[PDB]
Amino acid sequence: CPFPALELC
Amino acid sequence: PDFQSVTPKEKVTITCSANGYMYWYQQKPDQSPKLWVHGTSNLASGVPSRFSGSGSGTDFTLTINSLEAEDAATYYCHHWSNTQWTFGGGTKVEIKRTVAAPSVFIFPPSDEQLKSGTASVVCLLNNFYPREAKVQWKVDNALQSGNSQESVTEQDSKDSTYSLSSTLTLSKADYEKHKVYACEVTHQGLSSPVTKSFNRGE
Amino acid sequence: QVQLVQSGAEVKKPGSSVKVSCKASGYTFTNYFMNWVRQAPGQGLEWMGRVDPEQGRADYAEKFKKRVTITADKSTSTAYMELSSLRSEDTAVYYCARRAMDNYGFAYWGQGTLVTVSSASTKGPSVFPLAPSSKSAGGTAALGCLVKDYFPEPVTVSWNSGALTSGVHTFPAVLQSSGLYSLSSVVTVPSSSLGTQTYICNVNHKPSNTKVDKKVEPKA
Repeated sequence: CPFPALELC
Repeated sequence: PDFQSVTPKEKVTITCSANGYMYWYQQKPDQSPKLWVHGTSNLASGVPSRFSGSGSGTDFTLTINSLEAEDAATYYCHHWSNTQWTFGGGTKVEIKRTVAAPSVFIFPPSDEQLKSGTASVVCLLNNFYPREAKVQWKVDNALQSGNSQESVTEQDSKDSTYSLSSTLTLSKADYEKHKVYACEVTHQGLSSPVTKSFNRGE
Repeated sequence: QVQLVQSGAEVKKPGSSVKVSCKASGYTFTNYFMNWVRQAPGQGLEWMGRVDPEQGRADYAEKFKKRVTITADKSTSTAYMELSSLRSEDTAVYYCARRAMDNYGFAYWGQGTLVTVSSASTKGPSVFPLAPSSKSAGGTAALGCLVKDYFPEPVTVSWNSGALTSGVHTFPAVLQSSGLYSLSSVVTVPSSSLGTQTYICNVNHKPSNTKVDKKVEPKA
């Protein structure tokens, strides 16, 4: 996943 | 790991360069990091209001207004770039105080140690500031290089000084070949270098 | 009451593997990534990777794309990091970390797991006096103990069974070329006490069950 937090994946 | 000395009640600004949101951490020895700043300028929970985060362009900063003793720590920045987190190198903030000269001591190897074929010769530099000091070993007035190791304490909680040990390691055979063992110390607080010495066997 | 509790320290030989655990409590385990962070002795923090406990998916930092396997067990709320083909430069404290509730910073950290990688074998120290100089007083004398050639860390040193604490400096251990550690502990005392007062350094190396009580006296 290319995002800093799981809620953005 | 950068090193910064700060007089209590003075101001320091730490810069972290990088190409959205910056985070900062405080860490003390033998502890886990604590989140300190989030979203570049928002203080984390329980963080004193004398800390402030900011950023513009590629330059992000952590400022400590009116530094207190408890602010002596290593600080890290942290950001998301591309597909991973990156931490910056730490900045270790220490307490600045008046210059204090080391008290210097030299110790010969024990008879107990010598009976098994090695000689450790020890030089102690006690309770000095700042941390920078130079130890030179001399054996019958020949400068030594490559056969010593040193260790330094953390800053004392009460007097903000450091201490340092230097150990010269020789074989017994080599130790027995020479008479005069000398530790020469240079430090900002010493007007000229201080030498402590002993004659082998005295 | 978010808590992250890691497994204990491990001393490892090169070529071995270690699997560190991180037990999570106080929140819904699947709601957040579990991150892993490395900190080599006296060096900076480094992000290694993370696992999505809902789907099992992991992401690895560029520097950690080999020999690192990060997983999670939903049923025990436990994340793991397996380090394979260990090397001396893998010596570090490893942390698990969870983000804040209301921001993406790492608010919650485990206590850390020390992994030491060395070819050295368990070995107890020798303890030698740093005898007070005959030229003392001024008024203050220094004395100590050299605790030499042990593995692994740590040793503990006290003076006079804990009664003497004032003026004590116990230095960080240095790693010797042999792969063994050495450490000095020193204390400053009144010169006038040297003919009268007994000074003993109490040394313990639990990994080898070595306990030494070394009396330190003026050399005659």
